[PDB]
Amino acid sequence: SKHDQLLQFRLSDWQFIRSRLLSTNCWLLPDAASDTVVIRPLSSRTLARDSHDYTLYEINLNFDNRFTPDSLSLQGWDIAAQRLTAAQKSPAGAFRPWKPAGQDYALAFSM
Amino acid sequence: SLLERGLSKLTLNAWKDREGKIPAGSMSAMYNPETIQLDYQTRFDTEDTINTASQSN
Repeated sequence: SKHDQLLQFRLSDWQFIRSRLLSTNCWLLPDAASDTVVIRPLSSRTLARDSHDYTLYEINLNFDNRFTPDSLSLQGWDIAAQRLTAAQKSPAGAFRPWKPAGQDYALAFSM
Repeated sequence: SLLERGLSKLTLNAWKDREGKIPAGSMSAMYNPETIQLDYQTRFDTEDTINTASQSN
Protein backbone atom coordinates (compact mmCIF):
# COMPACT_ATOMS: atom_id res chain seq x y z
CA SER A 1 0.00 0.00 0.00
CA LYS A 2 1.17 3.49 -0.86
CA HIS A 3 1.76 6.00 1.91
CA ASP A 4 -0.11 9.25 2.11
CA GLN A 5 2.38 11.09 4.30
CA LEU A 6 5.55 9.89 5.94
CA LEU A 7 7.88 12.34 7.66
CA GLN A 8 11.51 12.02 8.72
CA PHE A 9 11.86 14.65 11.47
CA ARG A 10 15.65 15.18 11.91
CA LEU A 11 16.35 11.40 12.21
CA SER A 12 19.83 9.81 11.69
CA ASP A 13 18.58 8.25 8.32
CA TRP A 14 19.57 4.78 9.67
CA GLN A 15 17.38 5.37 12.79
CA PHE A 16 14.55 5.99 10.33
CA ILE A 17 15.11 2.68 8.53
CA ARG A 18 14.96 0.31 11.48
CA SER A 19 11.99 2.22 12.84
CA ARG A 20 10.39 1.62 9.43
CA LEU A 21 11.42 -2.04 9.22
CA LEU A 22 9.74 -2.62 12.60
CA SER A 23 6.45 -1.24 11.22
CA THR A 24 6.58 -3.23 7.97
CA ASN A 25 7.30 -6.79 9.28
CA CYS A 26 10.70 -7.03 7.55
CA TRP A 27 14.30 -7.44 8.70
CA LEU A 28 17.45 -6.30 6.92
CA LEU A 29 19.80 -9.31 6.41
CA PRO A 30 22.96 -7.26 5.75
CA ASP A 31 25.73 -8.93 3.80
CA ALA A 32 29.41 -8.34 4.32
CA ALA A 33 31.84 -8.67 1.36
CA SER A 34 29.33 -6.77 -0.80
CA ASP A 35 27.00 -3.80 -0.88
CA THR A 36 23.95 -6.00 -1.42
CA VAL A 37 21.18 -6.12 1.19
CA VAL A 38 18.25 -8.55 0.93
CA ILE A 39 15.29 -7.15 2.87
CA ARG A 40 12.93 -10.06 3.51
CA PRO A 41 9.82 -10.40 5.71
CA LEU A 42 9.71 -12.26 9.01
CA SER A 43 8.69 -15.79 8.06
CA SER A 44 17.79 -26.21 7.05
CA ARG A 45 21.29 -27.58 7.59
CA THR A 46 20.86 -30.19 10.40
CA LEU A 47 23.90 -29.85 12.60
CA ALA A 48 23.74 -32.87 14.97
CA ARG A 49 25.84 -34.43 17.80
CA ASP A 50 26.30 -37.63 15.71
CA SER A 51 27.18 -35.69 12.48
CA HIS A 52 30.90 -35.78 11.48
CA ASP A 53 30.83 -32.65 9.19
CA TYR A 54 30.42 -29.89 11.84
CA THR A 55 32.31 -29.92 15.18
CA LEU A 56 30.44 -28.23 18.07
CA TYR A 57 31.89 -26.61 21.16
CA GLU A 58 29.18 -24.69 23.05
CA ILE A 59 25.40 -24.21 22.66
CA ASN A 60 23.92 -21.46 24.85
CA LEU A 61 20.16 -20.90 24.62
CA ASN A 62 18.24 -18.59 26.95
CA PHE A 63 14.50 -19.52 26.61
CA ASP A 64 12.96 -16.43 28.21
CA ASN A 65 9.27 -15.56 28.31
CA ARG A 66 9.20 -12.18 30.05
CA PHE A 67 8.81 -9.96 27.00
CA THR A 68 6.83 -12.40 24.83
CA PRO A 69 3.09 -11.69 24.67
CA ASP A 70 0.39 -13.67 22.90
CA SER A 71 -1.89 -11.09 21.27
CA LEU A 72 -0.65 -7.61 20.20
CA SER A 73 -4.20 -6.31 19.80
CA LEU A 74 -3.44 -2.90 18.30
CA GLN A 75 -6.02 -0.36 17.21
CA GLY A 76 -6.22 3.33 16.44
CA TRP A 77 -8.55 6.27 16.03
CA ASP A 78 -10.13 6.45 12.58
CA ILE A 79 -10.72 10.12 11.82
CA ALA A 80 -13.38 9.53 9.17
CA ALA A 81 -15.44 6.88 10.98
CA GLN A 82 -14.70 7.64 14.67
CA ARG A 83 -15.17 4.07 15.83
CA LEU A 84 -11.59 3.38 17.08
CA THR A 85 -10.95 0.62 14.47
CA ALA A 86 -11.78 -3.00 15.32
CA ALA A 87 -9.16 -4.88 17.29
CA GLN A 88 -6.76 -6.79 15.03
CA LYS A 89 -5.54 -9.49 17.39
CA SER A 90 -2.57 -11.53 16.19
CA PRO A 91 -2.38 -15.18 17.25
CA ALA A 92 0.68 -16.56 18.97
CA GLY A 93 1.90 -19.69 17.26
CA ALA A 94 2.25 -18.02 13.86
CA PHE A 95 5.90 -17.29 13.00
CA ARG A 96 7.54 -19.66 15.45
CA PRO A 97 11.31 -19.01 15.47
CA TRP A 98 11.97 -21.96 17.80
CA LYS A 99 10.07 -25.10 16.85
CA PRO A 100 10.62 -27.78 19.52
CA ALA A 101 11.02 -31.41 18.51
CA GLY A 102 9.29 -32.88 21.56
CA GLN A 103 -0.87 -12.61 28.78
CA ASP A 104 -2.35 -10.30 26.13
CA TYR A 105 -0.66 -7.10 24.94
CA ALA A 106 -2.98 -4.31 23.80
CA LEU A 107 -2.56 -0.62 23.04
CA ALA A 108 -4.88 1.92 21.50
CA PHE A 109 -3.62 5.10 19.84
CA SER A 110 -5.21 8.52 19.45
CA MET A 111 -4.19 8.37 15.80
CA SER B 1 89.40 -35.16 8.76
CA LEU B 2 90.56 -36.00 5.20
CA LEU B 3 93.21 -33.26 5.02
CA GLU B 4 94.66 -32.44 8.44
CA ARG B 5 94.13 -32.61 12.20
CA GLY B 6 93.77 -29.02 13.41
CA LEU B 7 90.80 -28.14 15.56
CA SER B 8 87.91 -25.94 14.50
CA LYS B 9 86.60 -23.76 17.32
CA LEU B 10 83.11 -22.31 17.41
CA THR B 11 82.59 -18.70 16.37
CA LEU B 12 79.87 -16.39 17.73
CA ASN B 13 79.06 -13.73 15.14
CA ALA B 14 76.78 -10.81 15.96
CA TRP B 15 74.75 -8.30 13.95
CA LYS B 16 72.37 -5.52 14.77
CA ASP B 17 69.46 -5.95 12.36
CA ARG B 18 67.51 -9.14 11.68
CA GLU B 19 69.50 -9.69 8.47
CA GLY B 20 73.24 -9.70 7.91
CA LYS B 21 73.61 -6.10 6.73
CA ILE B 22 75.03 -4.46 9.88
CA PRO B 23 77.79 -6.53 11.55
CA ALA B 24 78.56 -6.11 15.24
CA GLY B 25 81.56 -7.80 16.89
CA SER B 26 82.43 -11.45 16.45
CA MET B 27 84.38 -13.75 18.78
CA SER B 28 85.64 -17.31 18.55
CA ALA B 29 85.65 -19.16 21.86
CA MET B 30 88.38 -21.57 22.89
CA TYR B 31 87.71 -24.85 24.74
CA ASN B 32 84.78 -26.34 22.77
CA PRO B 33 81.57 -27.15 24.71
CA GLU B 34 81.92 -31.04 24.91
CA THR B 35 78.10 -31.25 24.40
CA ILE B 36 75.46 -29.18 22.64
CA GLN B 37 71.73 -29.59 23.08
CA LEU B 38 68.90 -28.20 20.98
CA ASP B 39 65.38 -28.81 22.27
CA TYR B 40 62.34 -28.63 20.01
CA GLN B 41 58.81 -28.34 21.36
CA THR B 42 55.38 -28.04 19.74
CA ARG B 43 52.27 -27.10 21.71
CA PHE B 44 48.98 -28.91 21.07
CA ASP B 45 45.55 -28.31 22.60
CA THR B 46 42.90 -31.02 22.81
CA GLU B 47 39.54 -30.47 21.13
CA ASP B 48 36.79 -30.80 23.75
CA THR B 49 34.05 -31.13 21.15
CA ILE B 50 30.57 -31.97 22.42
CA ASN B 51 29.71 -34.25 19.49
CA THR B 52 32.03 -37.04 20.80
CA ALA B 53 32.60 -38.54 17.35
CA SER B 54 36.38 -38.21 17.45
CA GLN B 55 39.36 -37.52 19.69
CA SER B 56 41.87 -35.01 18.32
CA ASN B 57 44.09 -32.09 19.24
